[PDB]
Amino acid sequence: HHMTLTFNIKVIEAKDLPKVDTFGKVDPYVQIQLGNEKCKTKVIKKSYNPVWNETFSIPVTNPKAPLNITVVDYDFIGSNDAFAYIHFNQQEFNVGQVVDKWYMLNSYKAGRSAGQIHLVIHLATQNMKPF
Repeated sequence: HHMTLTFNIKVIEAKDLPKVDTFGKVDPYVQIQLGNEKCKTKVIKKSYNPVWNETFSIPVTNPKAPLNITVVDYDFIGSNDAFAYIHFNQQEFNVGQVVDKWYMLNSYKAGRSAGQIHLVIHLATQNMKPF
């Protein structure tokens, strides 16, 4: 009872993030959004080279929606502030093709490098073994 297509995504780590987003050292997590489906990694405390090494299975319930990956600064008092992103069209991936690569992140604050993120992405069917 898997979805017809599933994005299997490994969020491995991000390199050279901003160490401060406005004020304080960032406590980053990654949010993955595909339409109204959203899931997130754990928060890594005070790291600009956070390693999550977390694997997701995201069923494709909306074939129109982009795949959005956002890096967010967790704050336990106030608001969590987004500071880096990358967007993919579903058509950028082929079924059965594990894509393992480093992507340049886009910064929410222009004038600031956002670093890079290591993702493994595998669009698969039901009963195709992830990765």
